[PDB]
Formats: sequence, C-alpha cells, structure tokens
Amino acid sequence: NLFQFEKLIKKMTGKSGMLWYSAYGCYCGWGGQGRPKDATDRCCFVHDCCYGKVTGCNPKMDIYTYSVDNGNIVCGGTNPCKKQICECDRAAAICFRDNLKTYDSKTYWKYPKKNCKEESEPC
Repeated sequence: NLFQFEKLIKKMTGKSGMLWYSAYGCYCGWGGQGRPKDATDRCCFVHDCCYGKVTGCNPKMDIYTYSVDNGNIVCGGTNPCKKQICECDRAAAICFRDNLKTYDSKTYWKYPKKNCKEESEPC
C-alpha cells in the first residue's frame, strides 16, 4: 500500500516519496501521459506499467510482506499477487536511488502535466 511505498522510498533514497516524488515530471504522482522527461520520471512510468499488469489485487491499497535483510529489501509472503506489488514498489525505490544524481526539482517539480501531450510510449 501507499504507506509501504513511502517506507521503501525513504529506505533507498533517504528522501520522502510524498515530498520528492509525488509531483515530478510527466509520470511521478497522480496522472501521467506523454513521454517521461528524465531518468527519475522513467522510474515512475515503469512503476505505472508495473501496477497496470497486476491482476487479482489492488496495488495501491493492498498490504504486502517484506523484510529488510542487511540493507536489502526482500519481497516475501505466499500470495503471488501481493508479491507482485512488493516487486513494483521496490523496483521504483531502487530506480529512484540509481537516478538521484540527475534529479532536478528546479525543472521538474510541479511540472504541468499539460506539457505531456505527445505520443505516449508503450509499456
């Protein structure tokens, strides 16, 4: 669930998802269209693609099982659909950390989703 997502982002990034990643580029946060603007924005696009594939559970609302083992986030439990969610979340948290070096709030924070009106990329 979203509470969990925030936890993983904080863990991997040191940053709050709600502050840093809820309104960045064309895809990070609520809504998303057009093409991702940067590496970070791409992490978000892929996240949305990742949720889009989840069938038989709710990737925003359901609670998945995870443990932190020597810095690593391991996706457990026995429900395959919940594990899928865990996998989506963790993959976006790792993708934000890989890309912290090009994170640009000055250009991309509060980007007007209106400037995202050109041929979308397929998942």
